[PDB]
Amino acid sequence: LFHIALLVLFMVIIYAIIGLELFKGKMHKTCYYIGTDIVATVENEKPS
Amino acid sequence: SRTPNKIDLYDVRRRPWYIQGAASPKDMLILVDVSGSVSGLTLKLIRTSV
Amino acid sequence: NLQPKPIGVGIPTINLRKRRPNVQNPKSQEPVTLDFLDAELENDIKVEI
Amino acid sequence: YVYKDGDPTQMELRPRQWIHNDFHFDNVLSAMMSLFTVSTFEGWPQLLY
Amino acid sequence: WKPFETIILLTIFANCVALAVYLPMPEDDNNSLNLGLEKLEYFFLTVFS
Amino acid sequence: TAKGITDYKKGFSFAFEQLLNYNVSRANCNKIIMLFTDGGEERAQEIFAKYNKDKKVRVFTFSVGQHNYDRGPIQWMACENKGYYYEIPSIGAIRINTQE
Ligand SMILES: [Ca+2]
Repeated sequence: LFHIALLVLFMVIIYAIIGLELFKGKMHKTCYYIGTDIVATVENEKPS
Repeated sequence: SRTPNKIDLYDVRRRPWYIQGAASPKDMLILVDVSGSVSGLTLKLIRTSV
Repeated sequence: NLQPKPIGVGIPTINLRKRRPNVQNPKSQEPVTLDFLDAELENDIKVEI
Repeated sequence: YVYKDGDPTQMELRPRQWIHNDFHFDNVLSAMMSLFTVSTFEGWPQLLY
Repeated sequence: WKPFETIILLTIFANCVALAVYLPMPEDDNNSLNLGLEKLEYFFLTVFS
Repeated sequence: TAKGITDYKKGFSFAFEQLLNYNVSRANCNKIIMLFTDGGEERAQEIFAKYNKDKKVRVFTFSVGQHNYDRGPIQWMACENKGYYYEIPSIGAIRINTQE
């Protein structure tokens, strides 16, 4: 399985780097109630 | 309750007039467990009960 | 000297950064317990009285 | 009352309701749909709990 | 010969049954039974040493 | 801040001593001690024998939060002392058990 290990390892690395550049630091803004430091979200929703 | 957006959380039992005639005055002493196991959700609850 | 406003304790500190705008916290329930030696200027000849 | 972020000071009012789980074991056609989903490994821990 | 291979085996089995009855308590608490287990740990050790 | 072990013996010795000051100004009426805790493995039978052999003091034990610690000893303490037992798992449960 050595030859497949190499492949999978290099796949993750490549995608990891592409991911890096592509969306590095683009996920730091969320909706907030005005003035407060609380996150605004519906019921069964995850902060996004 | 819901016709404005402020909602009353008034309980008769809680009231001071109700309490003085409920019972006799008292020397209490709140004893709290602060061992490691309490830390967590439970520790949070105790500070609000006392 | 006694007044309708509740008797206050401490310097009031509320954090504006952590009050979400529409939830309605409790207002007050304390009794208005002003003392005679706090409604008037204290003497030693008034603590006797 | 419900408490946002478990804050004994920040609560909203909600009506009470008797709810039924979407996947149950009431009859044999229900328990079975439940088992198919537990067999696809999708959401089986919820059912388990 | 025959049972020293088995005595030691059951010893390595009882220690397993012991690592598992243990109860992890937070912030450093501890039930009186975990203490009993630590005490038994020394025996287990001297048998493997 | 919570850390360390749990000794239900130094907690009720300190409580009884506090209850017996009699130098200070006091209510001198109902004498009661209430403990907030989650689970207890020790009933502390010895402290209650002497400090309150005749049951002058009343003990109320509160078990709080969602947890697996044993509640039998705490219930026993409450029963022994003519107090009561109250659970509190939740914030909405605080308001009717701390007045009850
Ligand atoms: Ca404990």
